[PDB]
Amino acid sequence: SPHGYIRHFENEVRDLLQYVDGVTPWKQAQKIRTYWEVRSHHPMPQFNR
Amino acid sequence: RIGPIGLEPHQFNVPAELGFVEQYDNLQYKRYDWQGWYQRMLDVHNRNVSLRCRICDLQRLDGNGVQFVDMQT
Amino acid sequence: YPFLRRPHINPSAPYFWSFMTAKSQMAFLPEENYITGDWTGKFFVSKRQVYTLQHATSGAKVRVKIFEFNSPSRWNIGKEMNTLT
Amino acid sequence: GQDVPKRHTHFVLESRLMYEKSFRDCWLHSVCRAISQLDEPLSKTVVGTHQKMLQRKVTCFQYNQYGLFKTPYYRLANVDRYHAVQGVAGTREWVPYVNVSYWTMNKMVRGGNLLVHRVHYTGWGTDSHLKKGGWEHRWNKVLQRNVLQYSRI
Amino acid sequence: GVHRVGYTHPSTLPVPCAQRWDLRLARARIFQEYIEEKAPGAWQLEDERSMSPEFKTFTGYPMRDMRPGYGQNLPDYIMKKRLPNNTHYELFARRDIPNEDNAMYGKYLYD
Amino acid sequence: LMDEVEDSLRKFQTYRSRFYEWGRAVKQFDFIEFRRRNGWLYDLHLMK
Amino acid sequence: HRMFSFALDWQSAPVNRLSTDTVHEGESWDAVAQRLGCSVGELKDANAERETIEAGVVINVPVTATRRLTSFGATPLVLPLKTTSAKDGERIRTWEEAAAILDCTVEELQQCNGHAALTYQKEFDSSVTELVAPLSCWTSTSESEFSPVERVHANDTLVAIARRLQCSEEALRAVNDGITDVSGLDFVRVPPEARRPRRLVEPQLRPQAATDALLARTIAEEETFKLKSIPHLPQNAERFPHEYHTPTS
Amino acid sequence: DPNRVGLNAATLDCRGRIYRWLRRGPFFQVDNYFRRSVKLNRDGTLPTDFVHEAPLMRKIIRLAHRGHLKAACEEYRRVTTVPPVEVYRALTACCVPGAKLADAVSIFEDGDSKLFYVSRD
Repeated sequence: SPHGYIRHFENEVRDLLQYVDGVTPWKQAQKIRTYWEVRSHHPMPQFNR
Repeated sequence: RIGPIGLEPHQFNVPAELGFVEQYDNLQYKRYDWQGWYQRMLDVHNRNVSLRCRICDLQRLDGNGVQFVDMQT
Repeated sequence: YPFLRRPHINPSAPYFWSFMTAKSQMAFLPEENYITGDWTGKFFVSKRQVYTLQHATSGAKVRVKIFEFNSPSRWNIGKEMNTLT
Repeated sequence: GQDVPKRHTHFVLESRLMYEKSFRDCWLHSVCRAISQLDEPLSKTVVGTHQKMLQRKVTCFQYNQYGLFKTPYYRLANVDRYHAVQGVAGTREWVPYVNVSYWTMNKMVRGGNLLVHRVHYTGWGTDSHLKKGGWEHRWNKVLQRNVLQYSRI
Repeated sequence: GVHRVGYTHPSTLPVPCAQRWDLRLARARIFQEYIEEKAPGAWQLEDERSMSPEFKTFTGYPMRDMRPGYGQNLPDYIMKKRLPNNTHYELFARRDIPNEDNAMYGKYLYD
Repeated sequence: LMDEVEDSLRKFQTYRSRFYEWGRAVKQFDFIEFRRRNGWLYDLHLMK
Repeated sequence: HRMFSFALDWQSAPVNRLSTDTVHEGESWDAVAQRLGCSVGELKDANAERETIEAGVVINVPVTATRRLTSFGATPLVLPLKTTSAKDGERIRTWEEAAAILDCTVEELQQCNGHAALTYQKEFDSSVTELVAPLSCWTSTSESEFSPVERVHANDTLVAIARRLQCSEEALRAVNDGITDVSGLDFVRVPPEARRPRRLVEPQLRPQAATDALLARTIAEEETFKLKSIPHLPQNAERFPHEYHTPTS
Repeated sequence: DPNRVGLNAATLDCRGRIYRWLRRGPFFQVDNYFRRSVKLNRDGTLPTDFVHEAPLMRKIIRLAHRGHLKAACEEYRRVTTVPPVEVYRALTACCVPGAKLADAVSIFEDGDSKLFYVSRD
């Protein structure tokens, strides 16, 4: 069993990514949007800081 | 000195040191229902193994007659 | 008391998207802006849900712990419920 | 008596269960956050649309976990086990080694249960690193003993 | 000033020799070293409180990185952080009990 | 000789997996209860 | 060497090198040892059971052979579905039928071919023309493993490239048309009798089909929904330098 | 029995169950999940015959017969059930032509005392 940092977990990251791609459909993952995709509906989305 | 010994010309013998820590409790965590996870904590906290080798020990001849570690190596 | 470790945690024009909001726009919306699993209905939503287009478009019920948002507009889109109150 | 009322025992046991849920969920939550919030490509093999689809899928997996422990450790790390007085970590109302409040530490000093040595209240004790640089230098010395003395492999 | 980082293949040199960048790539292959692309060349700041021998808190390793805002949201900080598995928190979770006798046995079993 | 060697091995040998479980209070109190119930069968001083 | 390239790009050390090989049609004891880069007497000592070799027999590679092959070579094995060489004489309409042909399980063909399994059931709807084999059924050849060409330095002679590839000088000129001066060439062909060749890719590097087996549902639903691009930054993001800061800069 | 594959877990309700959870050994989850799972049957045969883990054994034997020791070792890490004796035979026979004695001894000792003596063949 690996211990400590996440760089020592090689097989566990692979099994987690394979399981996440296995159980999750794509028609659910389409609905999650980023912040600018929501902010694009604002009348003034963009300005300099 | 424990360890395997290679007689084939593609097997070099490196005399190396191994440092490790043994720790067992004898005062409070010697025995009770906590003793298992405390001993596991002492073992996983002492999981370090230090493998040391002098480069001068690597500058020997291989099974093929050539030196194992030269200057550029 | 240590720095910014209080357990119990404003209008600004040039710092609108950068004050009490996420640092990057690449990141996704938080967990309260989506339905996790099988729900019987929540009495109120959390304060960290981002007001989206569908909040002002559909407008079924907006209950924030109380607060009733019955005035939909597009100037709230893209911002969490903290600065809207 | 007897030791402490049972509501405080329930509170300390809920704090221990929160610690156990942190040990359960921290690796999974950290891997999900580090995949989902990365803009650089993950590998040569997975690039472009595959990386964005994988990030959206791991974000959908991360949001679907009801009860995932994402709470930081310092929010409820001031729970006392013997008495119900709530202290603040970072101030003098809490001691870190025996993990009790100032009141409980004074009662266990006056009771004689601990083996503690009294030193002058305006000095730095006996630790040469503590007399040298203070709390930050002993902090860095504990860091140097724990991590930085090992050549990583 | 502003320049582009160069690379010369050993087949192009009049005397071939192993470069330092492919040696870095071999070291990253061996030890699984993450190579950050967006690391700027201008920001090479040493922790001079610890690195300098004429300071009071002198420890030969840089104890803190000179980066304002090295927070939890950055994934490279998440990758190189120590996980709290079998740290002192595990001892606190399994030891700090309001009665120690409920940690050495079950009370029904002892009675 | 194999009987004597297995006798001395079960007297002085343990593995790592048993060393994580050999100090549980259940086994210690079962040892105490087994000494209390039938210690007239296994004791150097109770034969007398 | 990106972030999460420690799990998805690289294998653990060491790399598996094949210690078994199969003798081809016209191969002899001097021809297998030339292909494996070993001596002839060293090849016979590892195969002291067999006095002679026939075609298609399993030989044991000696462990000090310098032309050993890695598992799952970089050339994918393709299988046409409309081939009439099966028992029915028409296109394959069964996952177990293609698994019996490719000598694999049903599940290895589903993770490798997700677009054939998710779109159409186990029929098969002939819009799919062919399918790729899973990684466990691939084979590695000595021409695809080692590179068929060698770079030329600025100060190369014919003796230098011969000593570098551990071949003879006349073996190099035979493949390269007897050319002596190598100044006007940026590449030279390597003879197959060169004992020290250059591999094509890194052997510790993972093949892309092994990672695409982890991404079986990624590639399956990508061809169905016809997703070609997802934007990460908006159309006017480069006009505002301080507004858009991803957590990598 | 492909339908009844699965294990139910607890909820840690009362205070004594919390105290038992804080007094558990270093291997309590994996030990109880392993012993609540596959075990020696009533007539004495192995619990090898598993429906859901059947093609993984075929893949392991197919990869250990073609000389791919590392891939067979990698998909040996993914096993949940007790693997058959043919897995150990194919793995050790893959260890023979490379003279890899330590890998073969580890392959034998993995199933020797831990997995109901399946490699004692």
